[PDB]
Amino acid sequence: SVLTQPPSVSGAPGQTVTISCTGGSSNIGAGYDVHWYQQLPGTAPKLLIYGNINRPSGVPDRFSGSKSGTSASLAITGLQAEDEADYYCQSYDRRLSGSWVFGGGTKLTVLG
Amino acid sequence: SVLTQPPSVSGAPGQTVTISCTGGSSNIGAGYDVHWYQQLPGTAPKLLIYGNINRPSGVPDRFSGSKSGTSASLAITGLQAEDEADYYCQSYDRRLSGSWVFGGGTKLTVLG
Amino acid sequence: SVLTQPPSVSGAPGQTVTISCTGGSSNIGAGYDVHWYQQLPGTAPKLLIYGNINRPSGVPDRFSGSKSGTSASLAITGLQAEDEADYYCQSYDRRLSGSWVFGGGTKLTVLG
Amino acid sequence: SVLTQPPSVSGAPGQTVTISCTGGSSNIGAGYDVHWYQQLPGTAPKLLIYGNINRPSGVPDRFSGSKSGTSASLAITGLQAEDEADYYCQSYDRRLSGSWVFGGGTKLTVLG
Amino acid sequence: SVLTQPPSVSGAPGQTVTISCTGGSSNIGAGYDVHWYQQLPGTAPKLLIYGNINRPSGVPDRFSGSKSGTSASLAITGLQAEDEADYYCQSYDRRLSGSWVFGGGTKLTVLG
Amino acid sequence: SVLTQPPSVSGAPGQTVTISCTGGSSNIGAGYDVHWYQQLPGTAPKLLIYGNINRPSGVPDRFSGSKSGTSASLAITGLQAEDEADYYCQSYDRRLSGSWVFGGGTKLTVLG
Amino acid sequence: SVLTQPPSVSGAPGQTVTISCTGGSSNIGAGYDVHWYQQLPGTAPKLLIYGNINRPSGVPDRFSGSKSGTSASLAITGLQAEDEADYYCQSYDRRLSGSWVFGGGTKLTVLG
Amino acid sequence: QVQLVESGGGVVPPGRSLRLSCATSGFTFSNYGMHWVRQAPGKGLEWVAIIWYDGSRNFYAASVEGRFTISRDNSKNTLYLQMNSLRVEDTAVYYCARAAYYDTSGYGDYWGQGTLVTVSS
Amino acid sequence: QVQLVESGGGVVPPGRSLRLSCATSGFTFSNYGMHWVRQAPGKGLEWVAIIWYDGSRNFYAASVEGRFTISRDNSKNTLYLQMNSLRVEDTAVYYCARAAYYDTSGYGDYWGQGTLVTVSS
Amino acid sequence: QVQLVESGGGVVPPGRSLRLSCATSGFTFSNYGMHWVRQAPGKGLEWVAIIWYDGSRNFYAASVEGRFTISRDNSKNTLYLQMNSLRVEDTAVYYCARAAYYDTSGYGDYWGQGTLVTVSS
Amino acid sequence: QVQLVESGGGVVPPGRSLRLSCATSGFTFSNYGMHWVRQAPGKGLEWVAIIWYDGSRNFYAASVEGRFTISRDNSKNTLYLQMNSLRVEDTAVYYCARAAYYDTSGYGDYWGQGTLVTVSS
Amino acid sequence: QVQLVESGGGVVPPGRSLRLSCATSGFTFSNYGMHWVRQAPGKGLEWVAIIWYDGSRNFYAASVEGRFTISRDNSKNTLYLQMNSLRVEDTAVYYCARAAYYDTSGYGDYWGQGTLVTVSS
Amino acid sequence: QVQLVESGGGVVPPGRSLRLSCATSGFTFSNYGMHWVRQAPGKGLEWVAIIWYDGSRNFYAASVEGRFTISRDNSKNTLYLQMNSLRVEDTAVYYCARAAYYDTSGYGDYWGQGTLVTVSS
Amino acid sequence: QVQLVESGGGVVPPGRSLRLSCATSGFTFSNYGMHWVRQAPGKGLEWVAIIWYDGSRNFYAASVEGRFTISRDNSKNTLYLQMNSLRVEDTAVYYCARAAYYDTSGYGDYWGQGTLVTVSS
Amino acid sequence: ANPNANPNANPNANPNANPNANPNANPNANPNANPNANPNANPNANPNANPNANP
Repeated sequence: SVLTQPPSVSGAPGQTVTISCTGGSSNIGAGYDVHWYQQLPGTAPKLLIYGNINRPSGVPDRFSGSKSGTSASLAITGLQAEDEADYYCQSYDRRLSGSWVFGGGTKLTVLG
Repeated sequence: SVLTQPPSVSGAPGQTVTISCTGGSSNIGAGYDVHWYQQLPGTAPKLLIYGNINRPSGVPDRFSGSKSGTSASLAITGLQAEDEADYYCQSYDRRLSGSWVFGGGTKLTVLG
Repeated sequence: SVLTQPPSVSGAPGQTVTISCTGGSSNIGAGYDVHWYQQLPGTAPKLLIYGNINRPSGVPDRFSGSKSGTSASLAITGLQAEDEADYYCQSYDRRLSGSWVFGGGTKLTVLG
Repeated sequence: SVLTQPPSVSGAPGQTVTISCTGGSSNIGAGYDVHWYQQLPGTAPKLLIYGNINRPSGVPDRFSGSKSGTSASLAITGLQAEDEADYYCQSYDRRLSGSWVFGGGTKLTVLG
Repeated sequence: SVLTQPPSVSGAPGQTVTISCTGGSSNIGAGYDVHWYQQLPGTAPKLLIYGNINRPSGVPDRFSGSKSGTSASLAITGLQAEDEADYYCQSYDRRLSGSWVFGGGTKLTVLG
Repeated sequence: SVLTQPPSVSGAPGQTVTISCTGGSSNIGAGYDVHWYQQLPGTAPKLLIYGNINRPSGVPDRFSGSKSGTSASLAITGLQAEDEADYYCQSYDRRLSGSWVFGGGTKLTVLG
Repeated sequence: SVLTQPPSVSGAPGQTVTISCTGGSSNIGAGYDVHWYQQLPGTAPKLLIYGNINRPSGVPDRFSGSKSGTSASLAITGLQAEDEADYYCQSYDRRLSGSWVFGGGTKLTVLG
Repeated sequence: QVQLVESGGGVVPPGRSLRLSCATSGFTFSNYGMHWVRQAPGKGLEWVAIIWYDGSRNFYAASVEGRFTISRDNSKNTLYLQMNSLRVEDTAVYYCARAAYYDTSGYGDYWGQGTLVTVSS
Repeated sequence: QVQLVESGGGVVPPGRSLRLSCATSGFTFSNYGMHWVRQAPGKGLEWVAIIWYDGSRNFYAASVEGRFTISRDNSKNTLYLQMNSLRVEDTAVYYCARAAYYDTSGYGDYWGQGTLVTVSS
Repeated sequence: QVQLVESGGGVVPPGRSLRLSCATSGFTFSNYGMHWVRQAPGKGLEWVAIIWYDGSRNFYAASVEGRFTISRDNSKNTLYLQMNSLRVEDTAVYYCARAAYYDTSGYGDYWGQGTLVTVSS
Repeated sequence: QVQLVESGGGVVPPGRSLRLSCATSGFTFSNYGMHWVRQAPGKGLEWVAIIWYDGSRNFYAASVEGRFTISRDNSKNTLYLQMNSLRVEDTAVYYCARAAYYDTSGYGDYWGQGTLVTVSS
Repeated sequence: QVQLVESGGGVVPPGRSLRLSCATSGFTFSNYGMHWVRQAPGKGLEWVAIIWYDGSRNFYAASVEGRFTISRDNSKNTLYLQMNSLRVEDTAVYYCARAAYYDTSGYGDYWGQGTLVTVSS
Repeated sequence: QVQLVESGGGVVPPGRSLRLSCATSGFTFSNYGMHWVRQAPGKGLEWVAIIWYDGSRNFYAASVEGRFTISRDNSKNTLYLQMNSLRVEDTAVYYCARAAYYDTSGYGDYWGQGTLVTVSS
Repeated sequence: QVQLVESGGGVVPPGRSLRLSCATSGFTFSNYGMHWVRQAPGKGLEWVAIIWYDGSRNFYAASVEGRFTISRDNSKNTLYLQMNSLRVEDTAVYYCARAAYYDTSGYGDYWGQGTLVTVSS
Repeated sequence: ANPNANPNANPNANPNANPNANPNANPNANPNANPNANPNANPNANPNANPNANP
């Protein structure tokens, strides 16, 4: 895990939370794109954000992302009961021989 | 039964239905012609389409077909009550020692 | 009528007109020869060209012909009053059980 | 519509107008060529400019175009009444899986 | 003529002259070979240089050629009386659908 | 012996053993099929797998195999007392003038 | 003689000699095989090495060869009195219309 | 003169198939790749599919991949487009175009007349 | 629709081989590269291998190189993973993903369902 | 010695056909492709058409495609050019040239004498 | 044991023809192509001609094409080389070799004894 | 596991050539570049040569440039070092290493066993 | 050993062109840039031109820019200097030197023999 | 020798755009930056814009920033100036000059012929 | 790098290809060919023949 994420983030329904994915001069600070994935408790990962700003068709407007310098962030506005999942950031690290590098993963708990 | 056909199809009077015959790279995808035969419930089969586009004099203009890649399809438009019969697809398979190979057989039932 | 010939062509006396017979990949495009016959209105057809280039002694040197691919042509130069006759193209078809196949036929008219 | 265009441009006869097609760093800023098409109201599109400067035989000298940076422009000098048509810019976007990407399309109305 | 040649070049007998052939980034600058032909006033062209450096058996050692960058040159040393002929440079243009593209044609006259 | 095989492998009854056949870029890596033969100690060889995945009627479902790249292998599950036999892999090598090339032969010993 | 060979090489009995065969980017640098022949003073050539590493049955283990880049060399160890012969390299050149192209021919002198 | 003539349009209920064709004359069909381009009524142009000159390679837009199928028959100079599981969003005018390539991008150098495919219920 | 279905899992003792598969439908298989990704129970995702669209180039993770082999069969639309010399730490759920490339980095738009491989004694 | 002889030229009014031929001797005809090159009176050289050694491929110049047809007969060692719908721009001298290929481009090693085709009314 | 026995040489003044032969034994003649190679006195080896197993394809060296004719008789297991209009440069020792093909290039595994043709005035 | 094993060493008199090899296993050979490093007896290490993963670029030390040649063959997973005109100063133990790159400088993560080359008379 | 051999000199009247060349051996030519330096008879050294290793960047002295052109072909290890519109003060001996760079300035480590180019009438 | 030729002038009503070009010859265009300098009739000189050799950097005067655009094409040796929303105050003679730098300030070594732009109603 | 197929390539035939027969082909008979009777041919094989006594 060359990318670092907080182990958990929580919030009551209705407000906005942020998931950070800090990197270094070799992966995020080297100009490589950052993508985000969502994994519900019993299913496979689903693409959430690509190109640091774009989202696929199925993803609603609540999720948005941005990056600056060597760090990236995921903003989730208006928490719902269905947003409880693990969120992974993915990039490319120049110091390795792998196509992708994943973050630690942040578990989002909605305080119902 | 290297050629795959649906066991049963149905269509209301006057609608358009299609009978498909699925082969492989050795029989249909290798460039061999597909031929279609129609058999009444009580008599011998009768030639319906030869050469993937051509029909005899007896066959009405309603019956038409074509082939593409590793699949073939027989199109029947303006379904009639007398169209209830078993439809077979025939080609030649390269990997066997037989002149003809037949399909599973499709039963057409008109929802009168 | 597997071979196609124009219904009628016309030209001035002494000029050159082209009579074409367009076949398919099974009769002319398959490498089989094309033979031309000139039928007078009041007698039986007479052999005109055989072997796609060869003519009998009776046929004058004005008549000539050649073939390429799936098509053949009859080239007539110096149109005369006695050239008014029906011309047929003949070849062999692989897809049938007939020794010869005859085209529609071309009626040649000289603007005397 | 990765390439954005003005929705409408108008001008008086005899003067010069400009239609612009600006993109991003992945399609026009990446070095790929820009081509222009003209669609008269009731027919199919016709090629106008290819290679950012070249025009076919039928296109008159009035039309011309060039590109610089991440923008491409079409210059029409001396408008006529028959220049009323939709103009589309076409290029290739590196971020998709398609051969062509089209612009929105600009309708030119000549103030006769 | 995508290849540009000077319309005429002259020199005194016994001296050295050079015929140039300038192309673009699609024909000569893309790495394709340049061949030279010599046509006397009343005869068909004769191959002079192929592969940008090589010559046939009949061609004497006086003619020589080379290429570099976007241009190619044909060098003639020791002009004689019989070298009055048209010289053409031929290459392949990536932007067309043709096997060969020729130059304009340079007429060489020795001041005899 | 263009095809290379391990001289002997073994496994206890009821377990899964895997017999491999290693070739080159001329026989297996060129796209030619691999066929397997089984020879009991006192009888002639018997066809086991043809077409790299297909099996005859008499061969049980226990035997299976596939190829990948320059290697193919025969997977046997559920070892039995009668599986004591010699196993040969066969293909066609492009480099010689013979129809078949055989391997060394792998002996399977059932650890009873 | 497209392939270049040194006209002569010598060595003392029991030492190693290396015969070279250097070509261009069209024959050896284009990925084609190199084959070696041996010709005694009064007999026809005999095949020595084929496929750049292989040798026939009659050839002893002393002769060996390889190829790398544009150069292919024949390595001979343990010189004998019977090793005095002309050694040719043979390959295929893409730029002509012949199956084989030979080398100049080296003579091996054993300093007996 | 390059001529591209299309056929096979009409009105089709959503959920079933339709097959278009583009008969060709005036050039060597087997030397060129072909495109399909569609234009919804009142909208702009959208690229649909391409096929190589030998049919070895096919590319599709993201919105039609898995449903449409482009094929050719070099012996009859005909281009086909098999459209399966048709939706209402697929109602447009379809054009067959002849492929051309300049330096770093491709264009369409002769176009067909166009055919109208209507999907409605 | 893009469909990726995987199989070939199960229970295998450490030290011997196992082969996975990922059958595809709904898109042109020969146009795309593919990935393998695994997730240890209770842990995060880990990239494993990639294969090019034509199969020319293969890349592996440092912890699986020399043991795992990735291959594809374009005539059957199937992606394989040949896993050799299995160890205890290779126990995870394996996914097949379809490769996509945006500007300077790649991602996976479509994923499989996943298959569980347990190495135990 | 290689000897290419042309014939079939002459004076023809615009709008109708003319068929040339280039009979060859002194080499194996079926191993080589052939070209047609035309030179307008007082102008440069212009490539017209090519045909493969087996006749499988044909290429034409943009100004002559659809009207000209190139064909060969390997049993008579004769090359043909069928020219239809002649225009006044087609008046020139036609040469048949034997094909050759060096590294990345092809040339013509032996040429015919040439024949004159004129179109006027 | 493969045997290639040759004959037909001798002294011929320039300007007329000579025919060689290469009788074969010990192998299936009709399954293999054959070559001709020459060596001028004191010179290297020069490839001359090749013929296919069925006789369909013939290839000649540029310096001999149009004058030499290679043919075979599959029923007598014999190979011919018909040389016409001999030049002084054609004096050499002529060999027949059996064809072979390894990966991307061919060689000759079995050679004949050789026959010598002298042409001089 | 990564295994690099060399051979081809021995004793050679000065002024002539010798060839080394380094056979590989346990990783994809065509994805990596390779180095050569030597160590004179009782001395430190010295960098000799490098080759790119595709073999497009080669770099040599100043003391060995023009005499040594590095090459690779991706089909047999082997690396070569052709030594020509060896000098007495060339006696050392030669290692083959696998190339790695971190930020701005490279290193060798996996080394071979070493082979001894002695130049003496 | 680095060898730099120049050729192509002689006597030429003013107003016309001449082409020099510098053949190389003993080092990897495609890894180094080159220089041209000339010395008028009885005068000092003067820098003329430099070409990059790939030929991407060219630089010329102010007194020769627009008239001289430097070029290289890495496949034959040859360096060229095309001199156009030769003037009287262009008479000098020309050297080809191998480029080198230390910290903030470049030098030449290996030089050629040099050829005399004389411009007079 | 350095030649700068300008074209594209004329009379244009205010509120719209006109394009200028400065073709270059006699030097390597990609090695130098360029300038635009204008002179209204009867006034002095005014600096307009500068562009770097690679086009990465652009500068404009305060009175023309946001309305003018400077660009170059290194493959055609031609400099451009796109002036949008021309006003009456823009009437002047425009010069293209080659950039030069001495120690701490820049100067223009060579100037073009100049072109006149007239903006009036 | 991009692992997918490139859709921005030339989809047309290449006229700059060698138009001549290849001398570097295998001149020997193919031992890997179907040795069986091919149960796919015209079974009514009386298509066309000389009806006279002599050819």
